[PDB]
Amino acid sequence: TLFGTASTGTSLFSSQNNAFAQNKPTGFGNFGT
Amino acid sequence: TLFGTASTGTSLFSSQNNAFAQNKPTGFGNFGT
Amino acid sequence: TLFGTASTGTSLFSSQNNAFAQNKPTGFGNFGT
Amino acid sequence: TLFGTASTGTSLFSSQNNAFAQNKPTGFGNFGT
Amino acid sequence: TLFGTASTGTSLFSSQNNAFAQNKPTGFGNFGT
Amino acid sequence: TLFGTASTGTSLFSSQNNAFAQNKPTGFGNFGT
Amino acid sequence: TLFGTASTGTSLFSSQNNAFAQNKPTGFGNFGT
Amino acid sequence: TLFGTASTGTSLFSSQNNAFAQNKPTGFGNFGT
Amino acid sequence: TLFGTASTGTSLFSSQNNAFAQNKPTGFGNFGT
Amino acid sequence: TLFGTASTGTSLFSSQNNAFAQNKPTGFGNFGT
Amino acid sequence: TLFGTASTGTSLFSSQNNAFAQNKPTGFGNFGT
Repeated sequence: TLFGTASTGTSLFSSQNNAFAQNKPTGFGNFGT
Repeated sequence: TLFGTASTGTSLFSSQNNAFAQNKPTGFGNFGT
Repeated sequence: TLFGTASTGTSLFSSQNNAFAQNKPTGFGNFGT
Repeated sequence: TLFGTASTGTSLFSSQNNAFAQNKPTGFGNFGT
Repeated sequence: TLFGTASTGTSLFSSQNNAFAQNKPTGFGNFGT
Repeated sequence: TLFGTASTGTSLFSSQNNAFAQNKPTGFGNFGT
Repeated sequence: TLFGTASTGTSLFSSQNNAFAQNKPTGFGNFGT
Repeated sequence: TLFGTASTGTSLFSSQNNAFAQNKPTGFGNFGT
Repeated sequence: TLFGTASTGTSLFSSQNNAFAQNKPTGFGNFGT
Repeated sequence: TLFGTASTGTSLFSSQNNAFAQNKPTGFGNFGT
Repeated sequence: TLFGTASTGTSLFSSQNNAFAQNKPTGFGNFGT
């Protein structure tokens, strides 16, 4: 009754977001001007 | 009764978002101007 | 009663989003102006 | 009673979205202006 | 009744955000001008 | 006795190469394996 | 007796190469494996 | 007897190479594995 | 008898290389594994 | 008998290399593993 | 008989290398493992 094990490797500029219960997770937003 | 193990490798500029219960996950949004 | 193991390799600029229960997952959105 | 193992390789600019129960998954949306 | 163990490796400029109950987690926001 | 002003707009994955005297300019070459 | 002003705008992943005298300019080469 | 002014704007992951006399300028080369 | 003024703006992950006399300038080379 | 003034602005992770006489200038090389 | 004035602004993680006579200048090399 669980997620499990989620990994990443050798990744430049990288964001993971881990939860049991996420509401609206996001990838980056706003780079540059 | 679970997700399992989800991995990535050697990926530039990479975002994964892992949950048991996601609502509206997203990839990047807003780069540039 | 599970997903299994979903991986990626050697992928530039890459987002995966993993869940047991996704609602409206998305790929990138908004690059450029 | 499961998905199985779905992988990708050597793919530029690539998004996979993995779930047991997806509602409305999407590929990219909004690049350019 | 848990998440599990989610790790990352050898990742430049990287933010993970881990919770049992996230509301609106985010990746970076605002780089540049 | 000149080229003039050559511009591009809102173009994904784009290379222009500008010169007074080009010899063998090229577009991309080698993507994938 | 000149090139002029060559600009680009809002272009993802973009390389221009500007010279008075180019020999063999190139666009990208080698992405992936 | 000159190039002129060559600019770029709001471009993700971008390389320009400017010279009076270029020999073999290049765009990216080798991303991924 | 000159290049002129070559500028860039609001560009993520960007390399320009400027000279009066370039031999073999290059864009990135080797990201990932 | 000169280059001129070459500038950049608001650029994340950026390398310019300026000379009167360059031999083999380079952009990044080796990120990741 | 000179380069001129080459500047940069508001650039995260940035290396310029300036000379009258460069041999093999380089951008970063070796980040990660």
